[PDB]
Amino acid sequence: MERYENLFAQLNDRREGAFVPFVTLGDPGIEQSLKIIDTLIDAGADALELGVPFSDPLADGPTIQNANLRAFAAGVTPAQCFEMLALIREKHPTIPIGLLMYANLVFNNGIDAFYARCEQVGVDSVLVADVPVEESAPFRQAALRHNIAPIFICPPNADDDLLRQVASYGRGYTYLLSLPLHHLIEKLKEYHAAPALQGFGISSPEQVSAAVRAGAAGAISGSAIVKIIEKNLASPKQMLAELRSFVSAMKAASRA
Amino acid sequence: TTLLNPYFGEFGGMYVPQILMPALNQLEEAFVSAQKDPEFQAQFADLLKNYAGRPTALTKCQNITAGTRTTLYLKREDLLHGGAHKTNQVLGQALLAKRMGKSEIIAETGAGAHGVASALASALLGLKCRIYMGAKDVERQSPNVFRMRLMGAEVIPVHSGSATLKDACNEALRDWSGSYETAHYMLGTAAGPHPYPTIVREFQRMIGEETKAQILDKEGRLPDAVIACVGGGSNAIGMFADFINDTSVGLIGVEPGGHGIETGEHGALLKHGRVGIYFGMKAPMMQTADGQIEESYSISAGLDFPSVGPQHAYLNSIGRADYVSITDDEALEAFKTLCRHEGIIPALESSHALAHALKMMREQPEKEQLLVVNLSGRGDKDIFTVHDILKARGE
Ligand SMILES: *Cc1c(COP(=O)(O)O)cnc(C)c1O
Ligand SMILES: [Cl-]
Ligand SMILES: [Cl-]
Ligand SMILES: [Cl-]
Ligand SMILES: [Cl-]
Ligand SMILES: [Cl-]
Ligand SMILES: [Cl-]
Ligand SMILES: [Cl-]
Ligand SMILES: [Cs+]
Ligand SMILES: [Cs+]
Repeated sequence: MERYENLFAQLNDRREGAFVPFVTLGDPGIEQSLKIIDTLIDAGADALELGVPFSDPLADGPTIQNANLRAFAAGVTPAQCFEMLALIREKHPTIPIGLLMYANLVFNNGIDAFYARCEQVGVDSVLVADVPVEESAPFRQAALRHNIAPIFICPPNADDDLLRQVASYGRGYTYLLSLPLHHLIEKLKEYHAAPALQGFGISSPEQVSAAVRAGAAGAISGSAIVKIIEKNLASPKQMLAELRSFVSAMKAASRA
Repeated sequence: TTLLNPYFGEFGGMYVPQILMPALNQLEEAFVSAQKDPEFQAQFADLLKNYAGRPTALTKCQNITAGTRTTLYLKREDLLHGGAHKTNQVLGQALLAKRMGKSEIIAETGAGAHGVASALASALLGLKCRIYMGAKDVERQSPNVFRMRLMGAEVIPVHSGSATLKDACNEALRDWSGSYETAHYMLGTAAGPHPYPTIVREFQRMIGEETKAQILDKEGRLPDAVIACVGGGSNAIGMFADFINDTSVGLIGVEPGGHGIETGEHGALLKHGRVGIYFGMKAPMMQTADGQIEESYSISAGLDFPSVGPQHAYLNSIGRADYVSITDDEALEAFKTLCRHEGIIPALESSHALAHALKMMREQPEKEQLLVVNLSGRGDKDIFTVHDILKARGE
């Protein structure tokens, strides 16, 4: 499919940025995670980033570590996540769905078979957190054979060589983690990279507008959503209320 | 791009978030540079000799082989400062840190041995050292935690995941990804992302270099086999490296069989663990059917690592080295045997290597063979563990 390409062309026509929340699939359990995600979409998420619980998430901070722990406590498995993903795609035909994965869960039962399963359930992109571009070839190849965008992180400590490779090899969007912000954004455009989403510290509306003003296509809230989950474990009702309120505010901040 | 090959055949690599690549590239460049620098080599040699006590003895153990055609020597890394072989490479990695202008050290530890080695090297060379250790290990390893604190290291309990070594390994990398401009990550075994398997091998390889010169002097020929226990792989690769091109010399690695391969409670990953990608590398892992990383098990804390260094996986795959396992009971017997017959108390880790050598001898007592066991450490630390088993078993 071309879900990201379509999304970005539509947002551009509306002079709007993308707002993209991250959650862990299955946190705090399957039924509640499904409602959480539907709430995110109803409240105006333009795309999703979705994590699959992994034992050793070595790229993630405490909030996400704790989300994984909550999903394992609930017995959530990758197979059950893939069941969830098929259901989510079936409810929502055009929203781009991106996974955040660790390499072992992709390599475990074969790289090709992993991406084939992504294609079957209707995922659009995969970011493998612990695969640098230097090691990415077999993941990118399998991704593209199955119509999945391989997503690469452009770190604060990026250099020009890395900008060129990330521009060349990534598809869908480029994951920015903040040579000033405006230089990175400009150079990525110069090298015809996938549109940049700012993923560093996006926890309030002002950061969403800042990201768009700097020339990024949008922003990814890496952990703020999960924090709202964490905060409201004991009242799933209010959890949903607070999620809707936050996402709506954040999406509003992306509008022309 | 790297200066050196990050792979041993299909095994190894640099599977870390993009943010950490410049740290690994920096480290590799500094290592390559150091290896060509006579001044660095002279400083490392001076610490090895005058601080750690190198060369270590090569002891001929006559009582334990009496009435067989096995001649057995022990390479006595148990006599190194700190009482395990780990000291050699932490001194080299400390010197690399200083070479790179770093003034802080991060290290992971499970059993505590590497945390104590890192702390002593740091205190000597004036580096501020912080050690990540899973909460469950902290509780289990009071004596080593206290040694670390006496040497002025900060010990940071890790409460994420399973609260054990792999979790402390994750936290050390999280920290380094933010701090690498000022801090060096002092990885504790011949595993992890490149360049750490290469560095750790080269900063351990004096073990086999010495062994070779000492056996030539004493016996006038090379050993038939060198035998070493295998956690992550450092003491074994240190013994093996200088013998790799001596094709007549057997290289035998001994992994922990725990309660027995068939019980699933072990750390023998070369034959029994499926290849995965984790800890920054492609290597056999202890893991669930769906790819979650799991805990290994051994009577011996130091061998309880749920993977194995990639150069061992490679040496196995090409059949240059052979790997076996020894169970908790076997290792306990070998521990008792060496205490009583040679007056040396071996680390339970090292007792796995000795146990395999004893089986080589006992199974074929009229086979002529000249064996060296790498006695990677001393077993003072294991006397309470051994005590509790014996009393429970009614001994
Ligand atoms: C740390 C340790 C080991 C196991 O680690 P390797 O990296 O495989 O050498 C074995 N023996 C002793 C005494 C140790 O301290
Ligand atoms: Cl639920
Ligand atoms: Cl798709
Ligand atoms: Cl104590
Ligand atoms: Cl830094
Ligand atoms: Cl002589
Ligand atoms: Cl098994
Ligand atoms: Cl297997
Ligand atoms: Cs003998
Ligand atoms: Cs092992």
